[PDB]
Amino acid sequence: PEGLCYGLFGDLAFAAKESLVLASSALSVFETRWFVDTAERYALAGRPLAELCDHNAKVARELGRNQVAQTWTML
Amino acid sequence: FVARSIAADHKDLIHDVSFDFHGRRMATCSSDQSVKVWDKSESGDWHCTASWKTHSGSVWRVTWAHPEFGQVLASCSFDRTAAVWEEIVSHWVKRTTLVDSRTSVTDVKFAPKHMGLMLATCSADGIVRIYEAPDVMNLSQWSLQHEISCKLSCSCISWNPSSSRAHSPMIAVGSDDSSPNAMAKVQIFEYNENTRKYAKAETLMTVTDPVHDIAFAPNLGRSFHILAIATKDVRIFTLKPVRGPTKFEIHIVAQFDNHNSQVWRVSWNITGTVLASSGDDGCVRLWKANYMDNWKCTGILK
Amino acid sequence: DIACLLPVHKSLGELYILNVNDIQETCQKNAASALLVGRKDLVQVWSLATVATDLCLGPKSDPDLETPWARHPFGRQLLESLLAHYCRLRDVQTLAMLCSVFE
Repeated sequence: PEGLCYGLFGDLAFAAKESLVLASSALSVFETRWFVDTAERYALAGRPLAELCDHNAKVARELGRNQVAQTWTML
Repeated sequence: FVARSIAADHKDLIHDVSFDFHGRRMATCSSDQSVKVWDKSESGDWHCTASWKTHSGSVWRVTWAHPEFGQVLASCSFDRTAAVWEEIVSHWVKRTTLVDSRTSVTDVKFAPKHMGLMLATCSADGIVRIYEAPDVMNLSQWSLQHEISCKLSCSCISWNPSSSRAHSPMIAVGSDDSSPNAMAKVQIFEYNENTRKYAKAETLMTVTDPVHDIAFAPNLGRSFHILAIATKDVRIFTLKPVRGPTKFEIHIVAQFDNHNSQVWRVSWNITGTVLASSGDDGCVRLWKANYMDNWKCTGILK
Repeated sequence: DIACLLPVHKSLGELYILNVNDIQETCQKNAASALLVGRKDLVQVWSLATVATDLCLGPKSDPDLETPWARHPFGRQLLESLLAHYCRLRDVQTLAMLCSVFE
């Protein structure tokens, strides 16, 4: 009597029998990001190695990822 | 956290819900022998775009195909058939019908994109068949390639979504028979290039209660495999290849009974890090694993 | 006066500092002091120490919230590869400093 799906840039889709929550069912979609913003702010070519590393380190720090930031700096 | 609500206007139970590749469309099938397609607007509400009769018996499952081939959907029914539909320019038309079956068809799934356009169906008589479309721009011509006998009933199948060149194609099959004797209910098949035939690779002798759903996990760079099983409880397994059929070291890393009832459906997320489970109580539960490989719950949704 | 054949330097022991209340300053000051003697190794090591001992990498209390920086391959494993290198050279003066800053 059930159906589930997890499609993402977002949340779930649940369909369950109405005697569990008979010959009817109830369908509801729930409402439960850092990937898109870091993919168009990076830089992979066109500068020497030192200039590339510090640029990427600035993006990660602003987004809120500190561990990733220090990996760029050590490199 | 929040919960929307949409009126399906179906005349019987909804048996399946599926999202698409880009996350904006949605399909729903029921026992009133119909298939509906939903779209999302900028306002955020969902509207029904199409609705048409498909089979003469109950429809169990509906699934999408990769957008490289078109807008394609597949369905299976109690009519012992399976169909392929395509959207053309704004209604849907039937392209083929697969009628080789002899009992009810219980599941249908599309193969990962790097194998081509492939389909796999399972039947209540214990036969799993695999079809193929050699030329993409003619969707009315399929071709039967393989056939597997499982010596038991069948209820669910799943592919291995790994895209590596070191992993051969896989498929896993689950049973639902409730005979008093205790036999294995999950079997895994593998494809050998030299002989060009699927062969049995491993069996899960630890699973004896009936199975209701089975799902692999997205790989995204891992070196081993993860499997999720729906039974009286929730079990999660690991298969690590070793250095004929390939040998695996099978372990179990979760067994959760927080539903206190039968578990019906399972589903993973895009990155393969969170698992969602649905049970007879009417609640959805989410599981996640920390860096010490201990799986713990993360939310309850009702 | 054969002091150019030992792994310890007397000037560095007079220029090195330890200050528990501000780790960042000590690493930079020692990196500067390593250049006055001309040791390429120590400058790079003290540079890495600064970024590896920042205050933005503090461990948390709940295991199921993040992966600690120690498990990261730039944490315990890099320290245990510098310590094993300097052990073979018998350089007590760097081992004692490193084992103290990271405490």
